[PDB]
Amino acid sequence: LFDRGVQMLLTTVGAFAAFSLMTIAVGTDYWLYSRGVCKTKKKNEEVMTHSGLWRTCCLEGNFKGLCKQIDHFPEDADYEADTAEYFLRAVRASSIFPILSVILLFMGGLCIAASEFYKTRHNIILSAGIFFVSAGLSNIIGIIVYISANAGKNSYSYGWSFYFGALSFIIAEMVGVLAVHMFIDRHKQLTG
Amino acid sequence: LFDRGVQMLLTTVGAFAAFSLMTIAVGTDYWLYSRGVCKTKKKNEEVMTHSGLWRTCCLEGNFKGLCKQIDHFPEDADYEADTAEYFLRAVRASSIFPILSVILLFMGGLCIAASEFYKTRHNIILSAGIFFVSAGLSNIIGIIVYISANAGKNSYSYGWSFYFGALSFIIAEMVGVLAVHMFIDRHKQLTG
Amino acid sequence: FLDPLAYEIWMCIVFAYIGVSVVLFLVSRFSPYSESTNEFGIFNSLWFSLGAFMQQGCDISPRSLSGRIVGGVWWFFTLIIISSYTANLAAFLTVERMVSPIESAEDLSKQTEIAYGTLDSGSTKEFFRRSKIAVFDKMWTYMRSAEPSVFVRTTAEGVARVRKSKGKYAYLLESTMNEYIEQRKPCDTMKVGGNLDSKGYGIATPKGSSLGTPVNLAVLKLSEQGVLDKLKNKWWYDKGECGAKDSGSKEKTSALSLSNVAGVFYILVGGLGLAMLVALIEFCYKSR
Amino acid sequence: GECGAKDSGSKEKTSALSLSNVAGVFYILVGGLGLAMLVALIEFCYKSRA
Amino acid sequence: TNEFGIFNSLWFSLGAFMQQGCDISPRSLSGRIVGGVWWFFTLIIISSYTANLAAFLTVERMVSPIESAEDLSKQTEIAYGTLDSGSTKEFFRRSKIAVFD
Amino acid sequence: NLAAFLTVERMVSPIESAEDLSKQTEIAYGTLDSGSTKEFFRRSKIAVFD
Ligand SMILES: NS(=O)(=O)c1cc2c(cc1Cl)N[C@H]([C@H]1C[C@H]3C=C[C@@H]1C3)NS2(=O)=O
Repeated sequence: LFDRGVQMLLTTVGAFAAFSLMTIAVGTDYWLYSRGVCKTKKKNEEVMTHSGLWRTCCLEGNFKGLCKQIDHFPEDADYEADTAEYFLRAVRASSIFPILSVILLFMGGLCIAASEFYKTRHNIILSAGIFFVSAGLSNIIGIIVYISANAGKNSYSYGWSFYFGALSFIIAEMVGVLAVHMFIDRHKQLTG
Repeated sequence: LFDRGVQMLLTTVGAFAAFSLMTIAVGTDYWLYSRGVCKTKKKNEEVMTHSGLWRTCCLEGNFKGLCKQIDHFPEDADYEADTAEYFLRAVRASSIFPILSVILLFMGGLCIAASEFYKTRHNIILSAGIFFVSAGLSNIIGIIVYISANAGKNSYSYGWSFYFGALSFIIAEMVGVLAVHMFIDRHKQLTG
Repeated sequence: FLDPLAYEIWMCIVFAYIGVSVVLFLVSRFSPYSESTNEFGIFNSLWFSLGAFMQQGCDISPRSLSGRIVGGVWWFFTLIIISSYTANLAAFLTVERMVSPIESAEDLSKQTEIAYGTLDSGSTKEFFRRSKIAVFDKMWTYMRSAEPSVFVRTTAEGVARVRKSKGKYAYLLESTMNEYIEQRKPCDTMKVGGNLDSKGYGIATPKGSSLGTPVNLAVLKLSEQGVLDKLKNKWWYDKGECGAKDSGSKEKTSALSLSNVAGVFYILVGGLGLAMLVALIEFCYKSR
Repeated sequence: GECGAKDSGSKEKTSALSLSNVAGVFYILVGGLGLAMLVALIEFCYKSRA
Repeated sequence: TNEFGIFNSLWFSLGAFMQQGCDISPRSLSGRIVGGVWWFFTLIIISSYTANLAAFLTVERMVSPIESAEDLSKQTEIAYGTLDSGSTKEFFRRSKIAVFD
Repeated sequence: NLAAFLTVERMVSPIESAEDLSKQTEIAYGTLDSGSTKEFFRRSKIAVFD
């Protein structure tokens, strides 16, 4: 690895980049490009359907920009007997995991700045590292519950905000390994 | 291996033997037994055919030895939009990897002279080993692109000139190994 | 060779591989107090978890708490993932995927390279001569202006013109003609899509001919007796003496040809070129 | 046609594997990784007694 | 400090193909590129073989030309006939079973 | 056994053609009264239909 200084710049810019991409992915109107209807009851037309995480929109139909909250309302009696499928539905309706990836990556992406205030304490970096890792784990479960709920093909492709999400995972854990490298210096100074 | 000095002769005679088999394989009129025609339309139904790399030829027909250089034909019902087939067409209508192997094996046969003439002016002897091995990889892919075209069931039978490609492949890589056996000691003569 | 698993599966596999590798690097090398007690540096964990995914012996093993659980559950994962993948690998190779260029019967009305037209002096022309459905109007407008005259004198001439033009000419004909001719040797033609309308044949007479009513009553009695279907079977479906009915009942032999697998050898030879280059750059880096 | 799924119940044995039906293997994997991080932190907190 | 001379490379690269482990992993960075490339190539090849063999190893029986005269009564590609002056020919000469007629 | 299940992820589908249905007491079948379908079974003499 290169100098111990730029590692801090690289770690903080990595945390910034992953956090920006994940929050954008959470906030973006769209995640995939598809076909269907953005709002009915339009029960006699079809519209290229442009759906994000918590919001959805549609375009290239008779109207454009009729954006709306995501279509992930409850099912036919929610099938609490199929409790594992309701669990999937509820977890993707109470969409904790992507905003939890935001929240964890937020806290880690700021906590790493206290590597240079109250410096060398080397436990503040460990808590950042753990959250850097847990943010990617929280991203991966988030991705899978999205697609599992999608599959709860119809000519659709994932889009830029989705590749940003995956790119946020890639970078957040690169920061995680870089944080551990900085840890295994600063702590071995105490252990020898 | 022992016999430190004549390993140079052994590897260079190996290189020329491989180069001879390779150039004969690339130069040979025949490569496999097949059903076909001496000239690309015997033209009524078939003549027993001994199709080559850049040619096709024939035996025991109404004329013999009337070999012809092989070309490409207009496909039908498209199915070329699967442009990996067109990629295969280009990689088949030009015998690029086999002829590159010839040039790489020849380039090795030149570079190996730098073992003794102007000896070990830097690790240049290593490059010859890479050229021998690079000719090797060129044969395996050149074979597999060839078969992945001409197998389109196959029912054919392969000819000795094809086995000269396989054998010159083997010899080129074993010359590669023996060129490393040269390099590993010519390095210690270059560097102690 | 990657067809049996959805591309989102291959994506999540790559990310789960990453998310195991980095967690073993975190849980090992964790200063287990000099501290050198774990060999699982990041490049080693990234190698281990690949080998575990590929069920290939790996010299290094965690032996720690909480890293040995990461191992245990990455094994449990990968056993079931390749158990499933392997099961469908060979199956997804001999598929011969269909490449039909048109499906909707409307894709013809978007282009000027697949020519099409209709029989001259027949209902296959009168329907476009009448039908004000704007897609059919634009079709008819093309068919009445594209040189050379896209019409043909007979259905047999259209069936010829398809072969005269490699299917870059589409012939239009009534369904009962198509689903017959498709079934006749050599069966080189084929149907696409649905049907543009639902017309039918009728027995015709001069107006007011005395046959009109007894002929109607006969046609109805022949339908109520179930004769017209068996007469249809006698000439369309029984006489499927050819590759369409045959392929509807008969299938290929087994074994596995090289083109099913050639992609693995290509990415292999590429990988070895890459390996050689990625070590030669490092060697020449140390050389200067 | 506001109800029909249009599923005939076909039989083609080249249907790609659904990620949803695999998914629970990933849910187990992630639960394992999380429990492992927990056990690693609590074992480090114990070892920090010595 | 590096075991992969030719006769060790040539043994690792076989014990990896046969899915029976190996004496040691390669430690060179590129040695791990060629290791992962080989482990993938083998996982493909000896998954395709082991899946395809499971089709062969069930039973051999022959579908034969179509019986029951189902397709014989419908295509010219299999000819058939009967004994002249025989009861079988007379049976076809008289039967009103539609396939037989 | 998993490789047997993953041969296809589809339902078995039910008995059809009314063959076994017209050859079992276990499942009854019937038709619309005063209907053209009942009249068709009345007067059409295809052997399975009679
Ligand atoms: N395509 S469909 O089922 O809706 C349909 C089916 C039929 C239609 C019209 C339509 Cl739109 N008319 C035909 C009749 C019309 C004329 C032409 C054939 C007959 C006389 N009977 S049909 O063949 O039963």
